[PDB]
Amino acid sequence: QRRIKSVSVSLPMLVGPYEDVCAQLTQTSSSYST
Amino acid sequence: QGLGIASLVMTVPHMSPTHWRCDLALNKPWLLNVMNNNRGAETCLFYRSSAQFWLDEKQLVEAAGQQPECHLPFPMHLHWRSEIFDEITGNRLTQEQEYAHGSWDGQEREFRGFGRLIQRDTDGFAQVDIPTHP
Repeated sequence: QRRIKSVSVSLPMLVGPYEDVCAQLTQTSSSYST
Repeated sequence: QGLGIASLVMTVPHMSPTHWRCDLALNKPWLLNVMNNNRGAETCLFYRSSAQFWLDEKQLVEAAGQQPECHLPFPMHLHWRSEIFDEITGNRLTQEQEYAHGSWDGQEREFRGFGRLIQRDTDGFAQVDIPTHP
């Protein structure tokens, strides 16, 4: 069997010590599921 | 800047930009720099970072697309050029010391010299037709 557990992601950019890191993400679909 | 002594540096992690330098000096101190005789001699001692030299040799041979590997990793600041002057006629001469393949002892930690030296000069004149040829 094969299936997704979880995930994370990141960017290297030194935005500044606490500056506005801001984005959004979603799967459009995991077309195969179940 | 390749001063051969530490220039000043900081970050203030408050705003998004943070870094500054502060200025200090243009030379490594206490090098003889000049001498004279009261007969009117001078020595315009000029002196340059061998590490700057390495970045230059690197940069220029990478402009030659070659893989660079100076066997001297190790910093020191070295004499480089001088002027001399005609005390009465105002003619003068340039002399230049130049070098490549910096080397260091990978076991004894010792300056292993330069593999190649390059040496150059010119007289120069107040003029009136005579061209100098370096």
